[PDB]
Amino acid sequence: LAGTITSGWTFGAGAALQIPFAMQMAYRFNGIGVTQNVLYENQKLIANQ
Amino acid sequence: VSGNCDVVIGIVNNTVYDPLQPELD
Amino acid sequence: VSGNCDVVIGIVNNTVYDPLQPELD
Ligand SMILES: *[C@@H]1O[C@H](CO)[C@@H](O)[C@H](O)[C@H]1NC(C)=O
Repeated sequence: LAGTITSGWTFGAGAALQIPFAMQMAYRFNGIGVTQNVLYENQKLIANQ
Repeated sequence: VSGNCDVVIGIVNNTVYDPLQPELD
Repeated sequence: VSGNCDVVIGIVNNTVYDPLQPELD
């Protein structure tokens, strides 16, 4: 859990790399077909949910 | 360039290179 | 763009505005 929140998916495939969580969500959103802009703009709302 | 500069929590004022405009001129 | 208009089925008309032309003019 600690690795996932801080390093995203980097720890699984190699030495862990630190990335901001907000940024990690943007990357993850990209994977599902939703653009990065939606996450930052709705970051307050997404966090609440 | 989607969005306006009030909705992001983390931001910086770095200048965009904007390479395309000079060529058009 | 991908070739002639006629081959595609369900194609609808109207404008496809492009940024470069305005600056040039
Ligand atoms: C945390 O990050 C935000 C941007 O997301 C920034 O505005 C703020 O200054 C930072 N605060 C600390 C304590 O790092």
